[PDB]
Amino acid sequence: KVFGRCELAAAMKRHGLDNYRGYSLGNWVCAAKFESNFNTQATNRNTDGSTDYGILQINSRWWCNDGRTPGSRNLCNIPCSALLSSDITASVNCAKKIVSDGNGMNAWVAWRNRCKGTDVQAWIRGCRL
Ligand SMILES: [Cl-]
Repeated sequence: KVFGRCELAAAMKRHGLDNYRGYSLGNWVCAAKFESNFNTQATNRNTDGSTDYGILQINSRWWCNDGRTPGSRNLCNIPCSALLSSDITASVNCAKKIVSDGNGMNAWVAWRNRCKGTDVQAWIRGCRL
């Protein structure tokens, strides 16, 4: 599924991401835009052999099991394919674990390079929330 901007904002708000660990809703929408272009089915292979999955590009090296990243962890206790669903619940639940782990949203390279320090509230402007 390819989400619209306000559609995704409202879905993330319902799942408890607004102000989660101090990150306003606009941060999460901005990260999803530049990680996946709002597409739940996005996948990208990394040079180390791991793969990033879903709307928030969650990495198989640490967070999910895809059966092809030897010596990796599965900290969210989920198959990586669950992160490609049109239902974002699994991606949101796993993202909450990631952002709590010490480095905050810096875990997402696109957020660090394209959202951090910008007017992120623009990503939710005009949406009925
Ligand atoms: Cl980047």
